[PDB]
Amino acid sequence: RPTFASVHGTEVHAGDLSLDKFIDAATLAEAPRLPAANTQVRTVLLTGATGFLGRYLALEWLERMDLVDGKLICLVRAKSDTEARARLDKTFDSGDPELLAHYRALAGDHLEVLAGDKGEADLGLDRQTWQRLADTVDLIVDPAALVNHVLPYSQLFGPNALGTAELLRLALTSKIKPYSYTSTIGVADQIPPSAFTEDADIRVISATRAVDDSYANGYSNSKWAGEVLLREAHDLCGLPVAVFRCDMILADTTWAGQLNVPDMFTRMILSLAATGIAPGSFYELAARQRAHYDGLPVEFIAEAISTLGAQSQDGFHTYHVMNPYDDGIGLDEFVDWLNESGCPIQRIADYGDWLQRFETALRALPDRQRHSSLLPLLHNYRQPERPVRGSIAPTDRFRAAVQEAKIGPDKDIPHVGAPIIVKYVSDLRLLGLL
Ligand SMILES: NC(=O)c1ccc[n+]([C@@H]2O[C@H](COP(=O)([O-])OP(=O)(O)OC[C@H]3O[C@@H](n4cnc5c(N)ncnc54)[C@H](OP(=O)(O)O)[C@@H]3O)[C@@H](O)[C@H]2O)c1
Repeated sequence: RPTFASVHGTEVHAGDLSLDKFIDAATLAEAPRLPAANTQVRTVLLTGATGFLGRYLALEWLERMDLVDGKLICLVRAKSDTEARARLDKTFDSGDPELLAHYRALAGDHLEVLAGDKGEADLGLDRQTWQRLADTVDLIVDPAALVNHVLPYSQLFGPNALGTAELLRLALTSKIKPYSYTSTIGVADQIPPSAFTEDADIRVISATRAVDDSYANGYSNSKWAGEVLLREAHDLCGLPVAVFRCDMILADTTWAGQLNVPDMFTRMILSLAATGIAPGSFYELAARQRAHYDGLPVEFIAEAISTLGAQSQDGFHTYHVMNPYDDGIGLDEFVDWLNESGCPIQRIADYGDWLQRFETALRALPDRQRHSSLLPLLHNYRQPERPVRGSIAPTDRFRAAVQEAKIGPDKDIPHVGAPIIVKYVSDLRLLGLL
């Protein structure tokens, strides 16, 4: 198997990630001469459907396949196909009867679940099944990743970089398949701000990257590696690619009991509500300064990835799925909205004093809350954040495409509002965390 050592073995280079380190010579020689998959999509392969974004993508693609009597195939980690299907059923059994009925209605005719693993040869599938996917899949939608902001690139390489290369083997066999990929705004950690754009080739703007133990270094490197591999594949055979670099993915209001419990935003809301104390400001003071939180609700993101993804046109397109507005809606407003919805929060004016008292209050929480709180991430809040008026990244290509496709209720990128924050509270209560 390809490994971090065989490919990269303190700094890594985009040039390290040639497809010949992952895929056999014959597959690569043949890829330029293969036909494209049919542009009328009737079979979709979705990874990560048990994940937070992935389950919303599963709903999108079940709905889209219902219109054309098609099939959604979900790759799910499990010891058997039976267990895999049970895991995905359980994902949609969250205390919302309408969600469960909607999923069950669509899944009966349009869902296949396969046990497998992106990091394994042939995605962990037997040769007959793998060949069937190679022959039939019209689109790959790939949000699956090990999302962990502490592990090194050496440990995330398997699921996130090699995993991309394994899906590319499938995309480059029998017929060339469009590939929709989720990356992260975090790749910008090592890129000059003026060069970090939707138009750029990631190999040009991020040719060399450092490997170290800083926050999310490994994860952001691993997501960069996927983008680089996709660029290599596009050079070889022109496969359509859509890369969606996402900001923080927020919970959304349609379905009850659907939260990304381990993510840092959920941990923050739970921690504020449970301790009842917030800082005067989460941001550097001037007075409290105008600030913007760069997050988008998941139903919007799933719809945009689906509508604007690689099946929708030819070429290689990168989109910054970010919230660009200078709207003054930041973390301090979220505290105010928590307070206004019956989750009382007292402000401690001095940030340092707040942080010390907050740590003490977190340790006093009962186990279930404490384990899902900000306690393990407090190190990241040692200094207040510098406020930004909009996003750190440009969004012109994404915003134009969202407007042109008339996506969502705003026919535009949405703003965050109080109902999003209130949904965190009502879901945390439903899940027994408040
Ligand atoms: N959430 C965010 O704020 C955020 C921000 C920027 C980018 N993103 C990107 O958005 C995508 C989805 O994020 P998420 O928050 O939905 O993550 P998540 O909830 O942790 O879901 C991860 C999914 O990937 C699957 N997976 C992990 N390793 C795998 C492997 N070796 N083989 C097959 N499947 C594997 C997981 O399966 P199990 O259920 O078996 O673990 C799960 O279904 C990721 O690509 C992430 O980098 C997310």
